[PDB]
Amino acid sequence: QEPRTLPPSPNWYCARCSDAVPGGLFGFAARTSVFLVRVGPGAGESPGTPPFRVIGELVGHTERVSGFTFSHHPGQYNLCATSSDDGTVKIWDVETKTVVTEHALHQHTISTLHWSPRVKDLIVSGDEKGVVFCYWFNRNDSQHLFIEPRTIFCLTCSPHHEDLVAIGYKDGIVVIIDISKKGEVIHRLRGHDDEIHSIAWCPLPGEDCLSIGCYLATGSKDQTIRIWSCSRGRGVMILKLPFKERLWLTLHWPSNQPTQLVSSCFGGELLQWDLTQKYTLFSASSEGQNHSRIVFNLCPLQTEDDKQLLLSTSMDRDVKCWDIATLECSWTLPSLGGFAYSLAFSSVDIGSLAIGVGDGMIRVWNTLSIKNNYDVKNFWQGVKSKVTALCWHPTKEGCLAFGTDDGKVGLYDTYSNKPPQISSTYHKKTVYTLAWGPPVPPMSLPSLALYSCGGEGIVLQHNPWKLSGEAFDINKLIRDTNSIKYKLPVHTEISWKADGKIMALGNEDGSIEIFQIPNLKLICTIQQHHKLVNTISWHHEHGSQPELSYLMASGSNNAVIYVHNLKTVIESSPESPVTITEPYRTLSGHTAKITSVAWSPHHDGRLVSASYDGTAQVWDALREEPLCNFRGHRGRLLCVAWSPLDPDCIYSGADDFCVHKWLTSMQDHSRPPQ
RNA sequence: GCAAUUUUUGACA
Repeated sequence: QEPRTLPPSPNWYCARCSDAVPGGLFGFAARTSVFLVRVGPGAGESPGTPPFRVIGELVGHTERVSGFTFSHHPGQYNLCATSSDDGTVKIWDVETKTVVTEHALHQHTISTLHWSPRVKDLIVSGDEKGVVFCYWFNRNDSQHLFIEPRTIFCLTCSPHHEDLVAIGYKDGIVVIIDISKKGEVIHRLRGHDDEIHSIAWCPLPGEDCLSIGCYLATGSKDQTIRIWSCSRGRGVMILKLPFKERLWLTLHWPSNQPTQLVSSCFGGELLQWDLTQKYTLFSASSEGQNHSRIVFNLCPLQTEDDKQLLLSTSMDRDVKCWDIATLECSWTLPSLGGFAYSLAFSSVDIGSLAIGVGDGMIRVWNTLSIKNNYDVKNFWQGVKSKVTALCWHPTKEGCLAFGTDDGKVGLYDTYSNKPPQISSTYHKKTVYTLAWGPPVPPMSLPSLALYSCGGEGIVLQHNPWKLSGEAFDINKLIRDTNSIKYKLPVHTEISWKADGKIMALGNEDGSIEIFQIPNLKLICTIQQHHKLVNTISWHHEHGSQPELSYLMASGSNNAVIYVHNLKTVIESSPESPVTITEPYRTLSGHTAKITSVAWSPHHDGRLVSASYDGTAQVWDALREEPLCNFRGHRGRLLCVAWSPLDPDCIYSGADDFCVHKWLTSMQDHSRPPQ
């Protein structure tokens, strides 16, 4: 099949931090980057599914990207410009994703910028003190214009007149300045009394094309849209938004229908206004396709097959694409508002992928959905903290355990409209891991108990049918059974052998302990890692030889991954615990902490590892062979999960707020960077 | 959708 990305959420409260060029390509500022989305036939997506894909990222700003604008000049649609709280304006080439050139002319926080629609190399930027810079990127010239001591919110160069720029301020002031006359103010458009969010020029020049020079429209926090006459410097029309509610009021003035005007509205609803008169709501016949929070940016995009689309960004973290002909939602791209901490596929709902995210919502992605490549449901009730751990029930459909950074353990019925059940017992620290296993005493004295491991070092056994009851610290059983007097290690990982007969605990000191049912008799201690154990995974039971099921891979804060073979020690069932000090296999190549390892269900002994070194490595573990290295994340990987359907496909999540679905066969590098 | 949120996580172990 083919790669796919859930990207970070578009940035909020910026008058222009997204834009699109024909064909086409959509770009949106998110965090300190711009993410690029191919839209239309060029996307190369599965037939019958929405034609778009996230394809690249502009990396280099060191603080929030506040502004983004493409060059709309034929022959240079690949050029674009950004502004950032790092104080720079960068010019980029999207083909190579590199900085062409840049400036640091602004002495105050940049508000926005706009590529001249008329002058091929002109980018105009404005800051929160009211200073405007003109920048001609080819001659490397610039001009400083300090118009008014006033906080710029938005700026839009005229599409008709190369010298005229409209500027909108936090206090509701709107001016038109002439950049050839040292930024002289040509018009003061008085009327708004609160933030200007958007300025759109009429796409036709002249003032003989409207039922009541050039016309322009301004949208404001004051809940009105004003249309102005650029000859008489006065208002000619006021539109009042229909029903302190949130509002970002942005505009798009369609070229093919200049008597119409598109705006955002309360709640992120989109409206098409008839200027010859009043408004039509987008997606009126299924209102639920609308955004559910304020919309910030609207960007038209005409595909190479001449479909006229409109992309919208929103506080609700969805990017939506609208068919302007029908006012219907063509597709929705979901996005992530924090680290992708955890990934888990359900064994009983094929392709159902749960994602634990730092923004306090669980995503469930129906990855195999035929209608939609990003069929994602969001669960927030009872979550409300970073989701650091997940584990689907092994047999119960829709039953999902989750754990949070604040120590909470919960149980979701994802097929339902119900809030989750919360365990009355919390960990003191982050929930690292959840696993289902057979109950142990006193609980065993439900087919499966829920086990949770917290950062404080305790593993708890929860009864999924009595979560408001007490959870049990398994150390009490471990001590009893094994006659342990000493100070218990701090547990940092738990992993059940597939047969439910053997539990492995990883510890902060690097040790791995092997315990047997029914009473957790200690049969083995593995002393191989020298640092905290993050991840343990037992090989599946459906490989070509029974021996494979005794294989256990593990990763610590050191870079070297080990495989151990527990067949001898388990089958011997010793009456006093053995120590293993030698690995069955060693997998060297990463250069930082290993956060997660997972065996392919499709192969004998094929492992993928996620690392702080910013890569996922695929190994033929039994031959200690590095196969391929995925380098698509820009940050520390936190989780990895094999596709349950495709031997070639792996999903990974990182602290770059991204989930990538990628193919082992498409990777150029065989090993991690050295 | 029917919540909240001007959000966007120093590093070790």
